[PDB]
Amino acid sequence: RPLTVLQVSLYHPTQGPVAFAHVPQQLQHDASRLLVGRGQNTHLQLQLPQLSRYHLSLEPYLEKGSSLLAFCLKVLTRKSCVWVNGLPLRYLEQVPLGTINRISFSGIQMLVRKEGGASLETFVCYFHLSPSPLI
Amino acid sequence: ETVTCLQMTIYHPGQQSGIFKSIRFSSKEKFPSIEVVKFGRNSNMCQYTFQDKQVSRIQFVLQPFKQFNSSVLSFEIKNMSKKTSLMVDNQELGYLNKMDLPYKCMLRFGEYQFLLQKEDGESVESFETQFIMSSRPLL
Ligand SMILES: C[C@@H](O)CC[C@@H](C)O
Repeated sequence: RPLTVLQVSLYHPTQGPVAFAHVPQQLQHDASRLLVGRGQNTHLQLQLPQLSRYHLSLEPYLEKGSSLLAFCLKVLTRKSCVWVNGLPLRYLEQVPLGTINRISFSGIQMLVRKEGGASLETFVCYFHLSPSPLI
Repeated sequence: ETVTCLQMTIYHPGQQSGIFKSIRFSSKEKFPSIEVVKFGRNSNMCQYTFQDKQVSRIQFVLQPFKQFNSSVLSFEIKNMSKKTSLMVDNQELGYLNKMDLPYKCMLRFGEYQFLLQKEDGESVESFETQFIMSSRPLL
């Protein structure tokens, strides 16, 4: 596997077509943080008025002794909490991602499945729009 | 509300040649706490740039965050350079290695010496940087 892959599934119970209208099929990202929110300057733009312009970020990094990228999810919104694997995170709090991640925020359900790959400079996300609940 | 300040005293043995010429000294600069502050050679990628071909286009970044059960602003530092290790006191950060910044610490990368001192403030939405000159080496 040349790149770490994040398989991302998204769900919203009532606003899918508008909320996900700008979600691409995939994004290949570098070693900078990946921004998620309703703003135009985000990498994953989700068009929900309850989101902040910058709502959360995914940061790739390396632990000492590791040959595989880790990912740190940090909350950027002041408005609400982001549940990550059972922990309700609030502004500027953060946790690392595991292999399967259940993330909910402002009605959006998001699953992130991480498959490790070799690159330490690049990763790719694939986005699936689920008609049915994920969590 | 008071604002957390990162006071960075910076030194380079060749600084008289203009290494820090784009840095404004002793002037606080305010950033949203959702910003990431980057240091490096490339002015399109970094808020703070050094006039130095030895400096990577992005050398390191400051990542503001909050510990659980804490009301103060912490900062990770992360090395972005593939070629140049970043020393935080005696801890060596390789490429994409990060760590929490102590309240007082010495940063070293190449010939650069930075003394970083964090002064907590009560604002959670903002923080400030401040740069201090040193005519003589810090280390
Ligand atoms: C005792 C517990 O309920 C609160 C502890 C403080 C440190 O947050």
